[PDB]
Amino acid sequence: SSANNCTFEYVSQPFLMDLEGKQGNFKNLREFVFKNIDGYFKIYSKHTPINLVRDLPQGFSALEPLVDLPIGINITRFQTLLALHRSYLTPGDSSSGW
Amino acid sequence: LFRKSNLKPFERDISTEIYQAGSTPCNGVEGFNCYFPLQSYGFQPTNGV
Repeated sequence: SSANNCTFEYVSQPFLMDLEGKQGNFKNLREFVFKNIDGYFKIYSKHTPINLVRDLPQGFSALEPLVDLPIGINITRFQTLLALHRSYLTPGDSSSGW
Repeated sequence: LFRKSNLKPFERDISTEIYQAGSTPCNGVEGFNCYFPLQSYGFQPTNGV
């Protein structure tokens, strides 16, 4: 909703989508750890399949680094991004209903 | 100019608001020692070393 006013860009575009909207027991778990040293924002990433449906599966795993960025900016807040819109069937609009 | 604290290494201070000197809430304006936050070097061409 605002202007670009940006300087940094790092994008890799192998394009495919396999969302497969389902209500079944969860078998896919992503995990991302975000931190920074000296300004070098480091983001470690991992993914794994599980079996449980509702709670968090308790076992043990490991995480590894996936990306680094020289952001050089003070960071205090963060908010996640969700995306969901329904067909014509839902009378509640995108912002309204889903 | 004269950021109220010290900096974290390798960071950019992108600010416009006027730094409060002399305890002055300023709307980007002057007052009792309310000096502009930015400063431009007065490098007169062919100056002293």
